[PDB]
Amino acid sequence: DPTLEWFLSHCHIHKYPSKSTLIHQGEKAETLYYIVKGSVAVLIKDEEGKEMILSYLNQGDFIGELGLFEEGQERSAWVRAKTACEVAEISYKKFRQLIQVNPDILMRLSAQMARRLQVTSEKVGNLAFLDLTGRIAQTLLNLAKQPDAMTHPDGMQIKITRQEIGQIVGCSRETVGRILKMLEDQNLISAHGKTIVVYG
Amino acid sequence: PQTDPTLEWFLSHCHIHKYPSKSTLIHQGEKAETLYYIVKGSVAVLIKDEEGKEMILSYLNQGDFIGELGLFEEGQERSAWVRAKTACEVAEISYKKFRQLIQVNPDILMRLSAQMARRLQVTSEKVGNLAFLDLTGRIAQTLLNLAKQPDAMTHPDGMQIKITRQEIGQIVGCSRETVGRILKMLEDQNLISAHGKTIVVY
Ligand SMILES: Nc1ncnc2c1ncn2[C@@H]1O[C@@H]2COP(=O)(O)O[C@H]2[C@H]1O
Ligand SMILES: Nc1ncnc2c1ncn2[C@@H]1O[C@@H]2COP(=O)(O)O[C@H]2[C@H]1O
Ligand SMILES: Nc1ncnc2c1ncn2[C@@H]1O[C@@H]2COP(=O)(O)O[C@H]2[C@H]1O
Repeated sequence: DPTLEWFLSHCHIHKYPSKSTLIHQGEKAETLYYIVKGSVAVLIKDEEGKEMILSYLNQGDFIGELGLFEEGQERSAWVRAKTACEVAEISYKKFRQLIQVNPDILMRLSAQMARRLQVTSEKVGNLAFLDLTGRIAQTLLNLAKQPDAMTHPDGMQIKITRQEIGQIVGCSRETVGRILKMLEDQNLISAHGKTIVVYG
Repeated sequence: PQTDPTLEWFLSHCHIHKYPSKSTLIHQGEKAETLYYIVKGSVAVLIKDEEGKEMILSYLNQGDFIGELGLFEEGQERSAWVRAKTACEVAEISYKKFRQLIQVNPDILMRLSAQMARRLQVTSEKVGNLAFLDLTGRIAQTLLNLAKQPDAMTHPDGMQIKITRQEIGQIVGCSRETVGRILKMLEDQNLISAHGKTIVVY
């Protein structure tokens, strides 16, 4: 793909080990990012520093776009590396120059913003219409319907930690524990082992 | 003072239609094949649960593109209902013709994309409020947002606003009664005065 190679040729590309922070919320935004390899988590936090994952992003994804269209904006979220990453970066000023040469690069950025806005709106619906209990339930259902969920004699099976569920949903690992139990005891699931079994 | 030549050039390739107050301009699930633009008026963007309760995702106003999320990949559906809040003049262009404008002058894309940006900051802050803010703080914050805003008013004790307990409830996600309950107690902690659809934020 010649457009992405052209584009990458004006970026500078760096490695970020697993668990490092690429973008801090409140920081001034004057650069765009792009995932050559790996995956990051876009996350937000409350007062007690509890986190919610707005989105996993993966190779081929732009990051830090939101400040590109009016100056003086702050980073809106935390981006942390989920695996080891290679991350291309370019300034808003250079990027606006690439957009003039070949506006298709803006077209591919805007395609992702659109998708991201559909996906974030779906997540507002949930937080508005489901309570925490339901959101944990739904989350497990979703993991169990992913291509990588493996098969089980009595339903579907997935390996996730109370911790990833806590981040997906906005509560602690211990609160996840209490609620898995409540879920076990209404027979929605069976969480014997670090593996969970989901049903029907 | 708030139109310009790029817009007018854009607007002149559109069919510009007038919609009454309360008409829905876009239905969720519809094949997205057309871009809209609010030449005058304001709209609510809405989603629903299986039980037909409504959540207001956003208000949009004159200047604002609508119906843009299908633009970049074909075969998509509208992700939300968009409903006229006042009487509206709204422009429409097919995606295919709009892709063509973007080649003529990419600046049209930069204006749309700016707006998608601001939309995702706002929807992301909303995701934060619903996950982390309590109901009463969410209402407190909504009142503050309406009050800080033109369409708001002026008053001896602050700004004053017009909004029923139901639209409130649709913005924060709670019933009308609960809104009424929380408004009262917000009255008691000296934060507002509330006479029906009309509120004085201090
Ligand atoms: N709802 C979301 N989904 C995916 N990515 C997001 C979302 N909200 C913010 N981001 C990304 O995280 C970045 C944080 O820095 P910026 O706001 O500059 O740019 C932001 C977007 O790239
Ligand atoms: N979170 C949001 N904030 C503002 N506008 C939105 C949001 N989600 C959807 N929309 C608008 O609602 C429109 C519904 O149809 P589209 O998905 O074609 O285009 C959508 C966007 O313009
Ligand atoms: N838990 C909830 N989540 C989201 N929206 C709600 C909830 N309860 C009520 N609403 C919506 O917000 C509206 C506020 O006024 P009503 O109670 O008339 O109708 C309400 C619903 O349409």
